[PDB]
Amino acid sequence: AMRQCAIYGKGGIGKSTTTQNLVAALAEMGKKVMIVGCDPKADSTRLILHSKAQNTIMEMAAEAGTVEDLELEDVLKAGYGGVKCVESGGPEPGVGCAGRGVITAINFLEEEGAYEDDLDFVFYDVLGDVVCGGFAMPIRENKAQEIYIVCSGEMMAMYAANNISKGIVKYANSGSVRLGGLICNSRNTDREDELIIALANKLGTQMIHFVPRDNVVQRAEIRRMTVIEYDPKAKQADEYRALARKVVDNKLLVIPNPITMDELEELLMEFGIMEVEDESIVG
Amino acid sequence: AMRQCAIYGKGGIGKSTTTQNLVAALAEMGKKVMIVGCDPKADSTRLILHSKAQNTIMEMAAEAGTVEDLELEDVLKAGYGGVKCVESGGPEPGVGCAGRGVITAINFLEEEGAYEDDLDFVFYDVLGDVVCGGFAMPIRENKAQEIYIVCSGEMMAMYAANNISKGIVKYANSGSVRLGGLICNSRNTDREDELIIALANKLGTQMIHFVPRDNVVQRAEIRRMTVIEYDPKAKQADEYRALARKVVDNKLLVIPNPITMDELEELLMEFGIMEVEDESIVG
Ligand SMILES: Nc1ncnc2c1ncn2[C@@H]1O[C@H](COP(=O)(O)OP(=O)(O)O)[C@@H](O)[C@H]1O
Ligand SMILES: Nc1ncnc2c1ncn2[C@@H]1O[C@H](COP(=O)(O)OP(=O)(O)O)[C@@H](O)[C@H]1O
Ligand SMILES: [Mg+2]
Ligand SMILES: [Mg+2]
Repeated sequence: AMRQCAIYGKGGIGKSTTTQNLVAALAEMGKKVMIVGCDPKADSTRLILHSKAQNTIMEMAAEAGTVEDLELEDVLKAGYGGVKCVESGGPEPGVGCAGRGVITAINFLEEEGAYEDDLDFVFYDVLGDVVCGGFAMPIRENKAQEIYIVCSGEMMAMYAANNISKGIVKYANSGSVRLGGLICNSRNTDREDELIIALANKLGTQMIHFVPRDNVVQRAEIRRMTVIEYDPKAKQADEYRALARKVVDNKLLVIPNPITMDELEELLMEFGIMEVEDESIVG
Repeated sequence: AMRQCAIYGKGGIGKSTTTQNLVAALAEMGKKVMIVGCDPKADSTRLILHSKAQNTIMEMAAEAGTVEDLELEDVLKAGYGGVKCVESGGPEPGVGCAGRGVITAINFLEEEGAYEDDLDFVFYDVLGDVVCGGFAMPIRENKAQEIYIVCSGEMMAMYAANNISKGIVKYANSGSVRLGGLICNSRNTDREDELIIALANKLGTQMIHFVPRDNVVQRAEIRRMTVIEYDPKAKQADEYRALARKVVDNKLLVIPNPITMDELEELLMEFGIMEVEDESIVG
């Protein structure tokens, strides 16, 4: 058995930091994991590979001739803890469809035997600002059974969580794609944990973890590492281990109940997210 | 003559707040303006209309039968300062292409005579996390000659600015689409103004204005108003008037020079954006 998981969320919310650190914690436990980058930014594997980024399937297929000229052992690279890494890539801005590379990448990995019996987890790191084309494919074509949405007390982050949830509902007649949880990636905003717990309850899921805002992330990433590798004794390393334990143990996988913009606005007004005038901890 | 402008930028960066306040300032001067919402969130006109939002062309076409059953006087509503407002809308998450509504909306407005001789400005408020489908259309089909990109010292915001700039370059053989400027929507981060000035210089443009982070925006928006209407004597009202004056007077419209991710990373490292540990003004 393997668990196919996808990390969705708006741009800049912390999908790649969260996914690579969660996966580093799973590898540290002895789990075998593959990360599939499904974001055109294509830096979803750099902290596992100690790299600038990784050459994408779209880029390499173009150099080799066709995608059928590529070998698995060429798009798939191992880094920290033997975690296997691949990047979809996508077309340059203003050309075709930004998500087209995800379709090509996932089909290539399936055909070429990437999904080896002894993988415990696969994580897709997926752009979530639009739910269409290749970005919808993991949900529409039943590739990721467990969706975890990284969000914050930001209206845009919660709107994106609600939109991804609407996509999961749309495809619930087919396949087994479910919402597994919200991950609150802290803005250092007051009552933000309570806000995302409230949003998770309205959607019918849970807040699986509150990830603190910790500068050790910046210090680790300047050195192209996860916090797990950079400073395994950091408080933030234990935060990612807590997230990893709760993902491993999670059994709540639901068809979510998307909410209205009225409900989103009421949540923000309720937890005083818009009336606050400073961070919880200053500094 | 009329100036067709588009406001691009990543999700949550401040496109709709900035556009509606800039446009309110233009109306306050005596300019005739239309806002065209090109973001599926479809709340790009609510502060002009004193409204929850506005019913979208996609929604109304479906109720009327075809888009040819709609009349202009039905998708186009006037609010503060006689500013005319329309929302494209888009398909629900997981259905078709998130940008399809923008194509339908702009073609409808052109056919039905929305672009009246005495308009001074049109502003398209465009989702910028992906540069494809309807979101690329204002650039690909030469609808918005002046692109202004709202950004911040956030890597994701600067990456999005660079991607939009790559889209403008791609279509420079045709039409007259140009980069007009960066608008820095402040995160209250130290040396952020210097960072976006540096990015603008690398791209060959300018930072047309630094918009401060001011809670008066939240107080105005809870009352469904621009700061211009809510408190015309606010410091932030004068900030939007300054932006509006510089847009009116702007003559620098360039084919930008997109930069490498190495250059983006070097900018952030140079201005100490990643090593900072608190906001410029605490509180
Ligand atoms: N918990 C955190 N603490 C500190 N910085 C964080 C945290 N999570 C993410 N970041 C930073 O936020 C930025 C965006 O995160 P990233 O994972 O790249 O977002 P996404 O992949 O969703 O676009 C990066 O600079 C990253 O280091
Ligand atoms: N300069 C600012 N000062 C304070 N709050 C701001 C400012 N600019 C934007 N905001 C707030 O940030 C949020 C996102 O802005 P918005 O314009 O809706 O983003 P976008 O349209 O790019 O998704 C809103 O709550 C808005 O009030
Ligand atoms: Mg990422
Ligand atoms: Mg908006």
